[PDB]
Amino acid sequence: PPQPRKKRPEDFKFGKILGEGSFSTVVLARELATSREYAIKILEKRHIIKENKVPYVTRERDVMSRLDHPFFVKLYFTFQDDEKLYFGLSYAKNGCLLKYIRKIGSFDETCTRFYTAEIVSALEYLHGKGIIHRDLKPENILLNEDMHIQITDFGTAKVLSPSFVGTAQYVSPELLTEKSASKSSDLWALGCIIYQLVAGLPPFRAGNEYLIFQKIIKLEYDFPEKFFPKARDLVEKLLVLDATKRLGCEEMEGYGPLKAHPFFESVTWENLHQQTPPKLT
Ligand SMILES: *CCC(=O)NCCNc1cc(NCCS)ncn1
Repeated sequence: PPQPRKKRPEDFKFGKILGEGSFSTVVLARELATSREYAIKILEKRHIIKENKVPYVTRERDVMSRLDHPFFVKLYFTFQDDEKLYFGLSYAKNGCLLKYIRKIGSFDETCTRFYTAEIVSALEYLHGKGIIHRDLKPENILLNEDMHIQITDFGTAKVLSPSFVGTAQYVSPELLTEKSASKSSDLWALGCIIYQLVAGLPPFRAGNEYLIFQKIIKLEYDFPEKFFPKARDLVEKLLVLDATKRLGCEEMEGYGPLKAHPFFESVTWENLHQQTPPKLT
């Protein structure tokens, strides 16, 4: 099998900086021959080698190549010169989910339901292929032109075959105690997102990381008075201190029961990406 010609920087007309990470820079670029917009992640090798992020960059590449699903950002090509690596990723036109959370204050019942469903749909794929995100957050969940989700950031994800702490607010308690992450770590992260979509804020917030960590292990959060009752129950079955008792985990017998939850009564899981996402309040 012959892969398309190995690309090079000159093949593009670079545009605005979409995002700036710690080890990389993401710039919108247009391919010259095709006139296609790709978001090229640009990483400096010398800075990668010194910071020991060689595994992290490799893992990000390997995972995003393997994913073949609409709710996940596609890696179209990899190329490099002397000092830099270039990652040809898809361009999420609308931006962060967090962006749209802040913009509208909080999602209503239909909007939450729909976008919750898409994350579940995508998680079932990711965990089905034996990968654990470990850093799932509204910032990582991106939205394309038609306003569907496209989950990104897989450098820190864990691939299973038979050591890292994520963003403080969406961290599961078993990471802070046992140093061992599972599929259900993401399902904890899922519950926080469901809460955040309804409340407008994640469940655990404080002045610093330590106090946030403190509240998580103690399970210190509570619901507003208007919080959707069927969404509340789902969160309750997802934000559990014991990872084996979390709705959706292997001990809770896969994703079937999670999808079955009353909160997803009207949702047709058939073809969500072909469906039309609700407008945001
Ligand atoms: C929340 C911050 C933000 O807006 N980041 C830029 C996201 N836009 C974007 C991302 C990508 N790929 C993500 C690779 S890390 N492509 C196109 N636009």
